[PDB]
Amino acid sequence: MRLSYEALEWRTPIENSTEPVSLPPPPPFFGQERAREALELAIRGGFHAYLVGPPSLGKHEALLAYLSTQSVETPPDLLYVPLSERKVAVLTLPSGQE
Amino acid sequence: MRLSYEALEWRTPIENSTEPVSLPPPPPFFGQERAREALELAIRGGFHA
Amino acid sequence: VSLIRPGAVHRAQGGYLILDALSLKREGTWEAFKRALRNGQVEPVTEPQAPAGLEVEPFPIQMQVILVGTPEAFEGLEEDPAFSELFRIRAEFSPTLPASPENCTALGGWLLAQGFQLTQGGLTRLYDEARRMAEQRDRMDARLVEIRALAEEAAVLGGGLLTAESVEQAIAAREHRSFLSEEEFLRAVQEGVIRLRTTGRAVGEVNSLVVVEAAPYWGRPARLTARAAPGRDHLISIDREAGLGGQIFHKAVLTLAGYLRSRYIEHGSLPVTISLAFEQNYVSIEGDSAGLAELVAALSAIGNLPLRQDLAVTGAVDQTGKVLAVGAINAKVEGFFRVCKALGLSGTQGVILPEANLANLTLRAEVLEAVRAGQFHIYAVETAEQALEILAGARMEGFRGLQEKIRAGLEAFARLEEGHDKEDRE
Amino acid sequence: GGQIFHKAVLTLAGYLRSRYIEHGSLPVTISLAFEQNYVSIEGDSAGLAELVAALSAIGNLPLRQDLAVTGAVDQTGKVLAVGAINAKVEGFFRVCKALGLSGTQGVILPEANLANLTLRAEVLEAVRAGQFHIYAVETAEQALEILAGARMEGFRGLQEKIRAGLEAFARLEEGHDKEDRE
Amino acid sequence: APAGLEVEPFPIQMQVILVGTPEAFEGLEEDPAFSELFRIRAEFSPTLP
Ligand SMILES: *[B]([O])([O])[C]([C][C]([C])[C])[N]C(=O)[C]([C]C1=[C][C]=[C][C]=[C]1)[N]C(=O)C1=[C]N=[C][C]=N1
Ligand SMILES: *[B]([O])([O])[C]([C][C]([C])[C])[N]C(=O)[C]([C]C1=[C][C]=[C][C]=[C]1)[N]C(=O)C1=[C]N=[C][C]=N1
Repeated sequence: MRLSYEALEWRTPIENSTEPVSLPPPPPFFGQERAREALELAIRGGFHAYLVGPPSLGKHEALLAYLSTQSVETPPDLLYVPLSERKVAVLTLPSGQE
Repeated sequence: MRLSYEALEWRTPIENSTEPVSLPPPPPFFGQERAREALELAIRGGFHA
Repeated sequence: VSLIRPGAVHRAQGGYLILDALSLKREGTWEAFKRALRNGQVEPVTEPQAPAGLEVEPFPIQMQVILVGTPEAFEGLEEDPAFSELFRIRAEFSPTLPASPENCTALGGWLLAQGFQLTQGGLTRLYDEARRMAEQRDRMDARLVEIRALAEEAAVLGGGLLTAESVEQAIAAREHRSFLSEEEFLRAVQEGVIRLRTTGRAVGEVNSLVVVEAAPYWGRPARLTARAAPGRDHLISIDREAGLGGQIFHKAVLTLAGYLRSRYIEHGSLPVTISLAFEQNYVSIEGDSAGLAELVAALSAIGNLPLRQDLAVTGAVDQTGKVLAVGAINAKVEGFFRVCKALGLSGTQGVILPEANLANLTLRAEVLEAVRAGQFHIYAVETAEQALEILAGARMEGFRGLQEKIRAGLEAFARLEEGHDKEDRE
Repeated sequence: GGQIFHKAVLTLAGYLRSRYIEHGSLPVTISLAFEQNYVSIEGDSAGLAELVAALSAIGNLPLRQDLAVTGAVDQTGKVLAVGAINAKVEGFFRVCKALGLSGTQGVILPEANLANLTLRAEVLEAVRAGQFHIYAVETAEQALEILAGARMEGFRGLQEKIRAGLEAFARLEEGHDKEDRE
Repeated sequence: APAGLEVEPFPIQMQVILVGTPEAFEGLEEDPAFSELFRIRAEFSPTLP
């Protein structure tokens, strides 16, 4: 069938283009609700997750942005303390006490 | 088709050849505007080319 | 004790550790890391030169390690049964995003947060270019770094502001920076070195569309020709039986053979042999593109049917005759349009493409403008019969039909073959 | 023979088949060979030369030996462009000059390569003087018409001579099979 | 080096440009990381008008 221009036209029309745009930043993993929900489940449950996607997509940057806005109970101060000149163990202290 | 000399002749004719030529140096990447524009864009933007 | 250096595990305690699967497997540390995750404890790596070494207590692991990378890095590790239970959660990133006004607004906000200054038209053109980069009309490309790079080029070409003109210039420059091969091809076509019939009609030949393997984003027509000779049923694709045809191309010749057999049975077999070959050698086949092109060329050769040479033909075909979708349809259409424009549009050039690829048609501004002006004609087909009807400009059924012409050609070839065997047993 | 040369024999076979069908197949076998061994083939050059030689052998057609023939050909019969056309033309001109130009030597080259013709001063001077004749052709029919010096169509045509030769070969083959089943 | 100096990494404010035949570049273009580093391709035409 001989396609017409209207059926072939795909660029969204522009009614005004001389003004700057002011839009709020989008939520991380925008348009990718599957991965966002996977990260939400892995964060709530504490499970180990893994990110899969095509190369050069922004997975690392988006994941870092999403993890930055997260909030968790402050981790305890973990540090090595020597029981002797040969024996050293792991010490757990409340955050800020180290 | 039997080609004639005129159709086969390709050397540009010379009307005077006993005088030296004095021409200004050409711009870099002359006759290669694609590469020159690529370098211009990479230099203005600071990208690695 | 003070010489113990903190690694990734120590600094990620109580939080999230982000690792790359390909780099993790490249260093060969997967086994030790997996054992540490299994035990929940780990000790710092010690040199083999230690005389006695410190009695380091294993460090408890309270983190949530996250592996980020391409899937191909993960089929290098998913076979391990211990990897399955450690990573119960799989986060898969879609290669595309839904092309919606909300998604366009989100992309604009992301670009503004990235540091670029955009306009409404510039954002619209970025959205359109992302959709085209995803190759689908209603799905934008999810590769945000590619769009960011294009936005950077647009900012440089526009002084920082991402107006529609600046982004259009950026896209044009990106196309032109890799246009040398296509420029040489167009020069050869204009000079007559590579002769492509983009006007008039010819028998047994069609302008098949190919995408160059050296750069799988530039399309160009390839003058495929088919010649029909009486003999055994085997179909010859001369460009394959020279080391060029691939495993995917192996299925193509059998597919056309099966369709030609099952579709035309008034003798016990096909009384013809078909020789398929492109005019040039830059068409080393990897994939089922052309397809429909080879089928219509072979049918025209069988029936002595002058195919309209101004219409290029692409798209895979099955043994049922249904035309299947092919990739990089936009590249093929744009390449054929470029070739036709180089020789001058006559108002009748066009491309025969499957209706399946209609959802992948994201043609550039010039092609759509030509279609609107009537200088170019995009045709969408479902079965090979429609494509051949368009090429020959007549109906299959009825008198003066294409099917009856092909049947008469096959009958004549069978008569000549039986005359040969008559002389054989005389 | 090389991989590029491999599809050349199939190309000539396909053209010879599809172009001449008044029997169910080609009743002849064609033996293509250069007399010398310095022609280890890598590419589709010659081409048209092989096709016209095979057609002349089929039809018993005396080809003008003073005209060299080059250029690849397709199964449609269109003559394809080739590289180093200048080198081939200059080499043939050198050979003809070594034996002495008779005013009729020339080269059969595709018209597609006309944009690549950058012949040296001596060759162009010879062409201007009429001692050398560069011919540009589109299809193999034109090249063989130039070689044989007569038209394909019409009575005393080249096409009818080739058809008569094929018919005679088929008659001899059917005589052989007649003696076979006697 | 027994201990080696604690050299701070040197900041990179350069624009690297790779020059060579294409055949050298199909030895590196397959790397996905090479694509986004070198966003600008400058191709030299084998001929000039
Ligand atoms: B196709 O696009 O499926 C087509 C099929 C053939 C029957 C006409 N083949 C090609 O376009 C080939 C194979 C290919 C390679 C990479 C991506 C897609 C397809 N490529 C070329 O045309 C080619 C190959 N080498 C050099 C130049 N051009
Ligand atoms: B050709 O130029 O395509 C021709 C085709 C053949 C059917 C007559 N063959 C050659 O000229 C060959 C192959 C070749 C090599 C290098 C560049 C181009 C073509 N070469 C020779 O004639 C040759 C080979 N070895 C020694 C001497 N000459």
